[PDB]
Amino acid sequence: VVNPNEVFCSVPGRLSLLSSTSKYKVTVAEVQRRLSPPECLNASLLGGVLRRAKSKNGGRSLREKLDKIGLNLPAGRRKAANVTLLTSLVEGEAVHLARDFGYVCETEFPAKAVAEFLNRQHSDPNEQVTRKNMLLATKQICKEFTDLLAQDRSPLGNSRPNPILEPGIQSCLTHFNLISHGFGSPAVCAAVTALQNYLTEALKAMDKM
Amino acid sequence: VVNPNEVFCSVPGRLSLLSSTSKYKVTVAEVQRRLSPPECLNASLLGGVLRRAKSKNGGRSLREKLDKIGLNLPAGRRKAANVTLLTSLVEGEAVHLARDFGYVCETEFPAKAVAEFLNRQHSDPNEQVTRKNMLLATKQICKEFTDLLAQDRSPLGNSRPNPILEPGIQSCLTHFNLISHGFGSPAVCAAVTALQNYLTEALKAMDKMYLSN
DNA sequence: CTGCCTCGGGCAC
DNA sequence: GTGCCCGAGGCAG
Ligand SMILES: NC(=[NH2+])NCCCO
Ligand SMILES: NC(=[NH2+])NCCCO
Repeated sequence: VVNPNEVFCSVPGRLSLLSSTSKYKVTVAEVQRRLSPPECLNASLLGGVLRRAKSKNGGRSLREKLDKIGLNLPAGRRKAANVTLLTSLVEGEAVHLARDFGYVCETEFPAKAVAEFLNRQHSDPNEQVTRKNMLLATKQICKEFTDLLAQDRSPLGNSRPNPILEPGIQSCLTHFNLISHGFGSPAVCAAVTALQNYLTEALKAMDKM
Repeated sequence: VVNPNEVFCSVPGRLSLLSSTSKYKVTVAEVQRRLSPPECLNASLLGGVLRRAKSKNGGRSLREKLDKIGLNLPAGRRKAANVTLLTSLVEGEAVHLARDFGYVCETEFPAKAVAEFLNRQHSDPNEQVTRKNMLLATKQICKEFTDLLAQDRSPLGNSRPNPILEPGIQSCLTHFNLISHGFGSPAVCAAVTALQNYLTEALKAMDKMYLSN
C-alpha cells in the first residue's frame, strides 16, 4: 500500500473487461511527472488521464485540488505539443499493458513456425555455419540491449530508486519513460522476447540437422 | 466508406484524450473474429469490447443483433479467462496503438545515447571488428524477421487480402493477429525499429569515433 | 474547444 | 451472471 497522503486519486483502468482490475492509484509524484517537462499536460488533458467528468469549471476544481497538495497548474497552460494514445495511460496500467504484451509475445507469438519458415529460406548447405553465427550474434546483441533497458531506474508510481546507470544515459531513458508513462522500455523488451524465441527456435531447428 | 451493411457498430476509442479520434467502425468480420476460435468471446466480453451499457437484457439484445447478421452466439458460452488488456481493443484502436508505439520508438527512443553507452561497454580495440560484424548481422537478421511480419495478410477491419505467404506460416501469423486484435505483429515491428535505430547509431558512432573525439 | 446530459460500466448483490 | 444509477465522456454546438 502507498501512503494515502501520497495518493492523488484512484482511476479505473481503460483496457479492463468486466471489472478485471481494481482501480489504479495515481500518486502526487505521477501527477507531478505529467505536469512537468517534457509533456507539461494542462488541466483538461490531466483531467482525461485521471478519467474525471468534464464539468463546468472542472479545470478550476482540478487546479485547486493540485494547489492543495503543492503542485501549481496555471489556468492559461496550453495543450501539450505531442499526445499519443500512450498519453491517456496511468503509469500502473502502462506497466501492466507492457507486461501483458510480454505475456502474449512469450505465449502466443509463433516463434517455432517463424524459425522453420525463415531457416527454409536458407537451405544452401554452405551457408548454415554463417546463418548460425548471424543468429547467435543477434541473440547476444539483443540481450545486451534489453539488459540496458532493464537497468532503467526512472521514477514510476511512488518509487524513486537510486539509479544504477550514470546520469547521462539515465536522463535519456527517463525521457522515453515520461512520454510513454512507463510503457516504452518494457514494451520494447516484451517485443524482443518474440525475436529471442524465434532465434532460439531457429538455432534448435538447425541443430536437429 | 465501408458498406454500412458490413458495419456492426462504431466504438469510441478507450485510449483517446479529449475526443482526439472518430469512433472506430467494428465490421461484422471483426465481430466474427472475436466469436470464433481462438478467443470464442461470449456476449458479456463482446459487450465490453463494443463498450455497450450493461442494461436489463443486454446479453439477449446483443445475441438477437448477432442472429440478425447470421452469427449464432449461444447464451451459455463459457467466459474466456485468458483475456488480456489487448482483448479490450477494437481492431482499429489496436492498430492505432501499434502505430503510435512505432511513432514513439522512431521519434522519442534515445537510440544515439543507447548506442554510445553500449559501444562504451565494448570499447576495447581488440573487439571492435567483432562488435561491428555482430551489429551488422543483428541488422540483417532483424530486417529479415520484420520483413516476414510485414507480409502478414491476416484479415483486419473490412480487409480480406489475398495471402502472399504459404498457408502454414500465414495461419500462425493470423493466430497472433486474432489474440492481439491486430496489435501484435505491428507492435513487434515498432519495437524492432527502436533496436534497428540503436544498431544504426552504434555502427555510425564507431565509424565517426575519430571526429567524435 | 466547452460542458450538458446520454448511456457506459464499477459495483453490489 | 445481472443490471442500477453514479458520473465519465461523447457529442452537440
Ligand atoms: N514485461 C516485459 N517487458 N516482458 C518481457 C518478458 C516476457 O515474458
Ligand atoms: N478461450 C476460450 N476458448 N474460452 C471460451 C470458452 C467458451 O467456449
